[PDB]
Amino acid sequence: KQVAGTMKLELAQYREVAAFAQFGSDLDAATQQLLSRGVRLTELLKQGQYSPMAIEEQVAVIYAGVRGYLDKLEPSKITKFENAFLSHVISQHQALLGKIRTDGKISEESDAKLKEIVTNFLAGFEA
Amino acid sequence: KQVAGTMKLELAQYREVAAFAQFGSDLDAATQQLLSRGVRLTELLKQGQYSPMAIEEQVAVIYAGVRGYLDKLEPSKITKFENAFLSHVISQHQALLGKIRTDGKISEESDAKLKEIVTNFLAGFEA
Amino acid sequence: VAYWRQAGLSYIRYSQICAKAVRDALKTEFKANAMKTSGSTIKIVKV
Amino acid sequence: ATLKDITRRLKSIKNIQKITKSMKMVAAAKYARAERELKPARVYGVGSLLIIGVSSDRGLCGAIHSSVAKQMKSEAANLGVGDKIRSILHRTHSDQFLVTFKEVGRRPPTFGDASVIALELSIIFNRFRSVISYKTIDADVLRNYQEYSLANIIYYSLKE
Amino acid sequence: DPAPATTFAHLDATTVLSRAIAELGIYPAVDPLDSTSRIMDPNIVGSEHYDVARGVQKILQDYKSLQDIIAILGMDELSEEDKLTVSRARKIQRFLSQPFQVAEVFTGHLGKLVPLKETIKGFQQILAGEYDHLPEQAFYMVGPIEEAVAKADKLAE
Amino acid sequence: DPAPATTFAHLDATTVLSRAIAELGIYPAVDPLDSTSRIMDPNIVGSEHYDVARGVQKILQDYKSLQDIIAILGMDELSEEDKLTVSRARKIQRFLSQPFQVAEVFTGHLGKLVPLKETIKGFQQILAGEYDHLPEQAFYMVGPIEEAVAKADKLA
Amino acid sequence: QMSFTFASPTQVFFNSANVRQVDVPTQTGAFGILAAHVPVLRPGLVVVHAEDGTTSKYFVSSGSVTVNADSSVQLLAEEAVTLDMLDLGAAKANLEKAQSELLGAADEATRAEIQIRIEANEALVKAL
Ligand SMILES: [Cl-]
Ligand code: NA
Repeated sequence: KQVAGTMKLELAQYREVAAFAQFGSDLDAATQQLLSRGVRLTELLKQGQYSPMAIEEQVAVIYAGVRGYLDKLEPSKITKFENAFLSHVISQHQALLGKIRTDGKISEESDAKLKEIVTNFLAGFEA
Repeated sequence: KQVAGTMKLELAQYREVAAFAQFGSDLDAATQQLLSRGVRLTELLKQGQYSPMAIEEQVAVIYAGVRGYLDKLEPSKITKFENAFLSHVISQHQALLGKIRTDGKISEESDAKLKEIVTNFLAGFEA
Repeated sequence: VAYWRQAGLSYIRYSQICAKAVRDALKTEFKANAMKTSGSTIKIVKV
Repeated sequence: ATLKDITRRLKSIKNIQKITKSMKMVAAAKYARAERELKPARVYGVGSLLIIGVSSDRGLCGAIHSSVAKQMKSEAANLGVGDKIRSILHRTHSDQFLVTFKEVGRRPPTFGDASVIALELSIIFNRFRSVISYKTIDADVLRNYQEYSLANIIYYSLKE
Repeated sequence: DPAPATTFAHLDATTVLSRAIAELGIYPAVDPLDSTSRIMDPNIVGSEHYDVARGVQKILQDYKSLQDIIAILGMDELSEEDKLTVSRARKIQRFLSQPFQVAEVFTGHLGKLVPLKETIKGFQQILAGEYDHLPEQAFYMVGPIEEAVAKADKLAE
Repeated sequence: DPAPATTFAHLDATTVLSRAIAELGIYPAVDPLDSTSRIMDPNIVGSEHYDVARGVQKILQDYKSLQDIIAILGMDELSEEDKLTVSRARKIQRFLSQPFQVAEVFTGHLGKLVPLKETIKGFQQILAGEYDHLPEQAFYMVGPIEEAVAKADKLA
Repeated sequence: QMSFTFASPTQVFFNSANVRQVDVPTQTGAFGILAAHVPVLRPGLVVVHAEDGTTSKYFVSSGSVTVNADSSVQLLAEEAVTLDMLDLGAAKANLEKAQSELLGAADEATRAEIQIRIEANEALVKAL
């Protein structure tokens, strides 16, 4: 509910605005941000089959997109980011994923841990 | 019958050209005359509900469009222009409407008399 | 070097002022060219 | 699929057929006065004889804008006049700009347009062929001969 | 369809919803160029109300015709008068949207009730061009016109 | 239509032909975006196969979405990014064509039977952009990707 | 003889025509370009001595003039006009407005813009 609270409506407006400005005209910073955000949220919601994800692992990967860490990266590398990010949190941070599974929420402690993890992870990917 | 035949022809000249009214800009004076005049005449066809007019009141309003006294007026302000103009010519110039109904046309005397009432009201209204 | 230079102005500026002086001094009839030509249609943009 | 959908498509494309018909008519009008001012400026330009690209603001004219944009990145990778020059070629070479220009192509391009370009301190342009086709001594005396002839080469690329 | 077609005549006011509008996130997905009422008259609801309601319908109806033309031929072919009415129309579409209290579980936004006085003033100002400087998405999914101004500053960072 | 519509369910692979594709000269006139198989699976066919298949269907579907704009104005009015996908997609569409042994009388060309290794490899090279410089009709009615290079050299 | 050319952005006057001599102004003096001559303009008169009798008179504001090894010339002018289409009364009034705006303005860049216009208009009244 936290990470995908206003995601359903925002993605509907993204497809409206993206389809509207197909022509290569100049636009303000607020609408190009919506396009920049909406493209990379769509790449997160891509998913293969015969491997369904647990609620906490879904919450982890949606965090990166919705809180804005993916915005500067290229659209084509978002699926690569997600796989590397998901396998990393499965490896080391089982306490954090476990704490979201036990509680059923993102605490301000867990928010601060994810904030530290994704920012340091992003700097590695961008280089 | 005098003003209707003239108006009908000019609207036909407009309706062909009107599809590229907005998409034109660098248009010649032939089509710009038809596009300007046609938008003016269309706005004179607009009318309020529950206020049906006498024939002498209609022909005066159409005549203003046909002889082209409203050609430089802003197209958006024609419906409001007409509503005040109608109240003015009914209130003050009650004898003038008697001439059009008696004579069965807009005579040379009425032409000149109505010409003064439009051009002065036009400069006063648009300010 | 030059009175028009030193301050900073180049020959293309010298040419634009001289050419405008000729078009400004005409006998009406031939200004149809001078109104069409010599326009400032270009807009300056920079980042 | 639906009748309501197909009636909407006919409604729009009917207007576009008339608008496209109008725009070739306006293009033919500008083509007339562009051709009649060509041969006076052509002998002037040929008699006269940093990457600059020349086209216009207005689109809907085939690959006039993209042709000059393709040869700029060619000259840039080895080693702009028009709003469509920016929209296409800018974000890729955003740190390689001196100046960019707007409001061109609509009106006839004058000599005063070439001066304003030169004042702000090879050249790429589309040379005309036919209705269908196109194709992409003192020390200080030479100083002023350079700057005026520079405005003539920029003016030659504008009229072509 | 015979069922809804027959129902119209039995009604004093009609609120027609569209899948086309809901598809774009615009909730409530009311068609502004299809919903009607008997009381929409300058003698009943006043001329200031009436003239704004028709102004909203005009700018939306004029925009509806353009949409299909400017999808192919591009935005830059429009007049400066047209692309003014295009930008205003798109903001007006978004300011017609509203987060309901009963729909809080779908939107993710707090429910808002907008009084009639602040509704009319909101669409008055957008028609006149008082928020042409402000961006597009600030009008989407907010209660009164004041929230658009506040949300516009939030979208700066 | 109820007859074909019901038949889909009773099948493991569907080769859907097209008149639109047939009129443009592409034979066999298969729709690459309307034909499916239940073994199109990276576990069955291998991950290299699957990626090259879905990559071809992506660039074909991207080209299909532009067809309203290309029909009116043309290929020249698109952006440089959009024209590059169109040029590859059209080269793919023609490389999807092939001369059949049973249809030698109709075509004129000698019949070809391309092995699975060179089928993947050919479309894999085209997606990467190793033949953006080559023309379109060089890929039309050829067996392996080698014949597309050989046909292009004779033209120049 | 000489392959003489003389044109402007708007109009063209001559194009490889057989002319005897063409006097043209410059920044330093005024060269008379005869057919025999060795390998920057100023506001002044361009006198064109034709092959037979008559001598027409033009005016040129600014630009450049070229003299090649072979007998060929191309005089380039931004605004070239004849004495038939030049007003004297306005040229005096323009010279007053320029000298007016000189005695007042103090900016170092602007005085150049005024003093060029004074020179250009003073060259017109010399002819007119
Ligand atoms: Cl009211
Ligand atoms: Na095949």
